[PDB]
Amino acid sequence: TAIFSDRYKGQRVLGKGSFGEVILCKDKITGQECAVKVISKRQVKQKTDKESLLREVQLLKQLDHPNIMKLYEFFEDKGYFYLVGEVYTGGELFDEIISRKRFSEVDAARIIRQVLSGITYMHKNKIVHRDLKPENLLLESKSKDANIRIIDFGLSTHFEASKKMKDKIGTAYYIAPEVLHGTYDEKCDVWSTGVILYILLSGCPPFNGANEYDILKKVEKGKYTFELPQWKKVSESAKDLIRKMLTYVPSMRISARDALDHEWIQTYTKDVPSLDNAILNIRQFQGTQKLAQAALLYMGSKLTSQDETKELTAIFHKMDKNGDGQLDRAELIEGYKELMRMKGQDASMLDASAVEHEVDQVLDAVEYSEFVTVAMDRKTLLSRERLERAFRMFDSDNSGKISSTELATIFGVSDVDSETWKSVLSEVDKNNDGEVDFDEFQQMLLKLCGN
Ligand SMILES: CC(C)(C)n1nc(Sc2cccc(Cl)c2)c2c(N)ncnc21
Repeated sequence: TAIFSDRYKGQRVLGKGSFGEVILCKDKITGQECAVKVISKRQVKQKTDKESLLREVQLLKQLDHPNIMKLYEFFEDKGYFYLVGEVYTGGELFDEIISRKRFSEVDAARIIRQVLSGITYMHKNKIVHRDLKPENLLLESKSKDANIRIIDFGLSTHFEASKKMKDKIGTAYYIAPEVLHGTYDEKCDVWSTGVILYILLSGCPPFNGANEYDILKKVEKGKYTFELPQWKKVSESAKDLIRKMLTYVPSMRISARDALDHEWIQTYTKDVPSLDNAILNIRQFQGTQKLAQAALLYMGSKLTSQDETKELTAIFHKMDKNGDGQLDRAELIEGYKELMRMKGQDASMLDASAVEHEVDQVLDAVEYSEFVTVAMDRKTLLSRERLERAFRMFDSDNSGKISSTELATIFGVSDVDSETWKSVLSEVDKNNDGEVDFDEFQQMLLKLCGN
């Protein structure tokens, strides 16, 4: 048994992924930068025993492929699992596709050839992804010709999926029908890739709906069509591959290996017009998915900040002996560390030295009542500006407003009941204009999480 904090130190928060938060860490001797996924044992349950998890981790470390994330180390303590691996800076595949001006079948074929090359390799080693989606397709670096890296391969076998809607955004579109009923094998990853290929060439999911349960209903039935006008500009071989990848019965569905030898992958990687209607639809889709996620994370961060404000105020009130409302530096460190000992250690706060630094950063700006307000506003600082940034990206015409039809789509992806947000809208919008600005939209989210 080795300790994580003795080998690695936290540098900055990279983001939130499946089963936990991702941190940019650095080796205290060699100085090698690494991405670390911190899985909380309280929030995430184990689907397998300790000996099964250690055997797969050991295998996953020895595996190597240019389109699969490299895992380096694994650590464990009383309340956490630390998966240490290679860090990628190119960002998510779909976030890059919306920034580029043109996109065609040659670009889509080059993307899916890499995804299949990685999936084929991991299938030969008896490892299944299960939760493959665009969010799990990161680009290795900030370049035009950057390789794709599939992340979280094999973690679904050992960790239970979250039931919280903030952790289930954009999952129902790509999940295979057999995974919903229980009997599934490695062919579920081909379906998930088939769905991604369908969106790359049209910009609309094949199985869609006004809410999570409606999307799963269409997926379970397994029916889709190429009746949208944008499919006329796409080739017949691209559609044939999608037909074979989105076959309902997994035994009849094409394998990852045979999908590489398909005429479409062989012809478009070894005329081709730009798919302009597809890029505009991927841009709208990505913006809608990111605003829905930012809304749920904003509502979540606000709720945790209220709980932590009252808990941190109760800790400092007990420590205040004379009752003057003031405390020393060393006292404030003991109280802030006590919050992590009671309400679970923070992802950014890797050790006691990280807490001492965070307390000093609050004291530079900032009376313990004033210290709580600043310390807790810095926790939400990322989620508040991410919501505003996501609202500005969603509002592509820069009108400053979001229509009622757009709210229904946003709240639909966030799985907020139709009658609940329409009732909350009436509490702020009393003139019924059928549209809201950012402040009004933020006020709706605050009312939805008890404010
Ligand atoms: C985009 C996001 C912040 C979510 N992210 N996700 C990953 S997944 C990962 C990161 C660390 C450990 C394991 Cl098991 C998987 C990851 C990584 N490698 N490098 C940079 N960022 C990463």
